[PDB]
Amino acid sequence: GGAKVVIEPHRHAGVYIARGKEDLLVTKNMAPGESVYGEKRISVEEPVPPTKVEYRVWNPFRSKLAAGIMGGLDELFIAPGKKVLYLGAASGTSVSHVSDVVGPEGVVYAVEFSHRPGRELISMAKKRPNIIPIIEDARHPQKYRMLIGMVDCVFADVAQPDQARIIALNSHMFLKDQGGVVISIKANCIDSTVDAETVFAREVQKLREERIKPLEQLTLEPYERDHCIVVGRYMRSGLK
Amino acid sequence: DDQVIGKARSRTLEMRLNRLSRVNGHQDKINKLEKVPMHIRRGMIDKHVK
Amino acid sequence: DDNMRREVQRDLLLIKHRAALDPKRHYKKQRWEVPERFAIGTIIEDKSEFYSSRMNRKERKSTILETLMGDEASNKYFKRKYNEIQEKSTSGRKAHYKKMKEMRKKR
Amino acid sequence: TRKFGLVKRTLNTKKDQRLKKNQENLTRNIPQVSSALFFQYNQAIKPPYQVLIDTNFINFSIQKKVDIVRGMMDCLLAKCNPLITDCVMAELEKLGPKYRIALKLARDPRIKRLSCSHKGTYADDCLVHRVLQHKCYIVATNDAGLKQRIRKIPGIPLMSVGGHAYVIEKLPDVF
Amino acid sequence: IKDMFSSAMEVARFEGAQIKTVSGIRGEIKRALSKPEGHYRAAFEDKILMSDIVILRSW
Amino acid sequence: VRKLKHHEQKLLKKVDFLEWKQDQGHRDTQVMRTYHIQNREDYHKYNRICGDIRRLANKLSLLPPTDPFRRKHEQLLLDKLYAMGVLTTKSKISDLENKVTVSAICRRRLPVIMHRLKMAETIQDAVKFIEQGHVRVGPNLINDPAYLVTRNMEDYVTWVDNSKIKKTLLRYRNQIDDFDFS
Amino acid sequence: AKLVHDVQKKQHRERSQLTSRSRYGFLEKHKDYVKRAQDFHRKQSTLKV
Amino acid sequence: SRVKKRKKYQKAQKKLKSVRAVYSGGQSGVYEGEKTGIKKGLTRSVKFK
Amino acid sequence: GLKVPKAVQKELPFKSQIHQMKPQKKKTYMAKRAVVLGGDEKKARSFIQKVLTISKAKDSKRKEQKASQRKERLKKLAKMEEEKSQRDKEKKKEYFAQN
Amino acid sequence: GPYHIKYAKNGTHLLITGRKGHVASMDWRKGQLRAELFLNETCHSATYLQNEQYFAVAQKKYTFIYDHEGTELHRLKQHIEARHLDFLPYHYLLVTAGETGWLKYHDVSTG
Ligand SMILES: [Zn+2]
Repeated sequence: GGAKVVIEPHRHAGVYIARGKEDLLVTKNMAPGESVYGEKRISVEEPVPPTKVEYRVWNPFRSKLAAGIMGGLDELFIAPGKKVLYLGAASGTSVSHVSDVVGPEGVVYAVEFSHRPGRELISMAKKRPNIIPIIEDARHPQKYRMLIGMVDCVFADVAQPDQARIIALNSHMFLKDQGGVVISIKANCIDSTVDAETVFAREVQKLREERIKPLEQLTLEPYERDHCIVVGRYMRSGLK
Repeated sequence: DDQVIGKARSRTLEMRLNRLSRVNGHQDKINKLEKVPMHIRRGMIDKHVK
Repeated sequence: DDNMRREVQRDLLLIKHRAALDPKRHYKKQRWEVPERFAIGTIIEDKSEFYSSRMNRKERKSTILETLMGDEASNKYFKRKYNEIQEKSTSGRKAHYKKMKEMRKKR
Repeated sequence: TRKFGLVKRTLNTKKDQRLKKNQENLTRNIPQVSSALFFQYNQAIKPPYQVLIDTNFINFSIQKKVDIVRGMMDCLLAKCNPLITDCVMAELEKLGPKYRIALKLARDPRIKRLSCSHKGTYADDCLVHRVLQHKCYIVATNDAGLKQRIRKIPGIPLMSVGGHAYVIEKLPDVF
Repeated sequence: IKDMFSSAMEVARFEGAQIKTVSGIRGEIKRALSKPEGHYRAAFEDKILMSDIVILRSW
Repeated sequence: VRKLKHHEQKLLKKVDFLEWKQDQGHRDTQVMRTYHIQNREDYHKYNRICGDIRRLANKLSLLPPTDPFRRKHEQLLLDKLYAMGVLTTKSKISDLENKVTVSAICRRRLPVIMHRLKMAETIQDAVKFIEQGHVRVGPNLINDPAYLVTRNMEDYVTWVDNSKIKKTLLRYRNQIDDFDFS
Repeated sequence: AKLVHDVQKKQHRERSQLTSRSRYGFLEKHKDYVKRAQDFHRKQSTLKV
Repeated sequence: SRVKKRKKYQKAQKKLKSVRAVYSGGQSGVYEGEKTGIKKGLTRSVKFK
Repeated sequence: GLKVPKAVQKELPFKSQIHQMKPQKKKTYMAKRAVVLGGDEKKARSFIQKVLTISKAKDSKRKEQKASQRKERLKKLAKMEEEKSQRDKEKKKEYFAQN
Repeated sequence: GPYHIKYAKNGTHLLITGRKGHVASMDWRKGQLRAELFLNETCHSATYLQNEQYFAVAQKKYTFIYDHEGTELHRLKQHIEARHLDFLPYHYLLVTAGETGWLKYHDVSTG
């Protein structure tokens, strides 16, 4: 609460670990001096005098992507110079963390369909200039095909049963070849009549039917029951 | 034997050792062929069959 | 630089030997050599929620070592555990040997 | 003012990277055991089951005169969805024109079919990989080697033609 | 070895007998010493200590 | 030389500008790198003698197995090569084909003897020292690296007196007696 | 323990030094002697080397 | 017979926390931290084929 | 400790010589010069020493307990492998006796 | 000794051989030499192969083949006494003749 930690770079570029007696997943802060959803911050004094730059604690119980990172994903494609198309930017909770992982030289297109989350997205994208908020339905990528061009990773935190079609449409429009496709699958929101392994197997089969080769899946179990992140790459020719 | 001079002696002893070792030794390990390339071993076989 | 590593060189030892600071904490087995690039930072608990994680102005310190030294339960545990490790480590070495010899000699 | 122990410079086969055998100039990965599993129970699978078939299971079904979906249904007493992967189908087609009956019994609209994405038609590799990835599958097989692989990986029920009907082993709720 | 015998006649009666310490170090009594009476010289497997007791198991 | 593409590497497979089949895997180069051999033709000058030993050993094993001519000459050649030091054991006659080897004749050279006698820290140091003229066998100074040291003649490999190396080892243990110059 | 009683595989307790012979402390028994002897033997082995 | 299966199921579901990672119920209070460590080298995710 | 005699250790090879450094009897200038800090610094030194010896003794306890674990796992594992190999060498003789 | 001269097939590199031992491959029109090796037996002739990157020298008896910087790549156990070497560049053949009455064509690519 007023304690001191040591910041250390993670394996993943752009994200850090603060070691204390409990260690924290941590990102750099793109808009220093305020918190976005009430997370705690770490202010280092890096060395004209030294400047107080600061860092934000990524909460795995309020972020599926942070639950995936600290469960252990072999490769995120969200990287410090990239372009990420966030689908289902339900508020600015995880989009802020993706935004400042991606950095000032990279772009996050935050697509959301509801309007009060869109108002909060625009007021957050003021102080984070590398966020392009797009208030539109992701089920029709042509309605915003003019605003986005050639993303490097898609992240999908939509919670709809037509998820794989939404992911496939947005990837075929805006993702480049051998780009990243990170999916957060929620079993109960896809369908609850079958079990979680059946719906994860069906969603992975749908991805490879829409030619996205899955590299890796992770259940992210201590933070969410019956969730998954599937990390794939957009192969576009030859999953074989 | 005690009167058999060179190449007869080497091939005679080798034939005896092959015939003794073909009982208990494995059939994929007793008679190892000399490594000859394909296009000259096949020509060797064709001229020998001729 | 080494000039700053010679100032944070003690709490990096505390983070390296985390596993024997509290007898109930029991971390997962990593090694954690000192990373090549690091930064020492202070947690800002904001002005939204009070009294739960709040370490007040009167007890904020400047290292992890001063907090661990100000903890009085940890001082009890470290002194007790060190005395029992000490009397295990000097169990039969040299004071025992010469008091055995003096036991032989006294009669 | 020369140097001592002067040698002729030759190439070093141990060192020179211009030749081919010297062209060879960490993050661990321990995959977690599945949250579908208890110790060896596989608490998550529930009817309607889905069963991956392979070629000798189909051949033994036709040799023992068992229907596929009806044999599965009266084996498990549940509603089954049988799945022919494209590699099992490739293997049945490669079996030749002796096995036409087996091929056009595998061509059945009641038997759904998956789409494997790899090179080659090794159905045992494909079935083993896609079952140890997901643990939501019953494997119906009669290969001795595939039966040993599947019953060594945990939480995977195994079905097999035995006698005049199908049997199931590692599914702990059959009655 | 000091006191399991009272006389050199007794040790002479018992020469060559196998003894052992309580550590299981086997040994043998060899000859009675002359001036201290029941004291004798024994040879052991290796160096016994001053905190040991030798034992002649008889019946 | 440019890391051929797939169609090129498929179309010209036997192309190799460094390793040929007449090279025999560059083993002259390999063992002359191991034992630090100056001139290029010492490997092949030793290979001729290994071929002499193995040619005689073949032609001598092709005699009948019990006659005293074969047994006498096999034992006599075995004794001669063990005494010279090329062979390390005079027991079995398969050493006369298997264990007779340019590396064995090269391990008997003077710097390798030196390095095994701990008289120099490496074979290149031993080469430098006997080129600089520090090492005598018997009384007489030996000046060239290729000198082959038999088993009875390795008892007399020492340094010359008035050697700076002899002086510094004696003065390291401060056993230097300056009466006999070192 | 297939055909053994638990009243049969009891615990035999070990004896102490005699109180008359008490200034030479701790009558040592076979585990103490083997701890002595193998230490002596490894030190003699490295001395011989 | 009932208390034995009560106490070998408690043992089993304490062993299950070792093999998997069990969903305990979410975030209890304030997010304190990981409380046990973060490994940046280990990736515990199932790779495909 | 192993007390190698001086007559042996003066006649040892150069690689095998025993680096035994003598104690210092003179109050040298760098030792009489060098400053140590007090109060909070000496209790910091005491604290860091206590923490480091508790960590080292905990690690030694853990690795000794793992040694005691894995020797008995080795024992039961070798028993199970011996039973397995006995079963294999009788099943092979069954197979060949039938064929 | 007297220097046998040789130019590369475009005139960029020069390869000289002394009779005594001195073989130097060089870029004669810059001031860049890339091999100066003193092979103390009597060399007779040399030639480039397909480049300045490999050259073959005819030594006391055996023909040797050296890379761009002068490390020995090959000692040819045939080509017993060469006095004349010439490369055939469209056929990749090193042709060798000399004191023996024999003419030897050696494929440089396969070996
Ligand atoms: Zn397949």
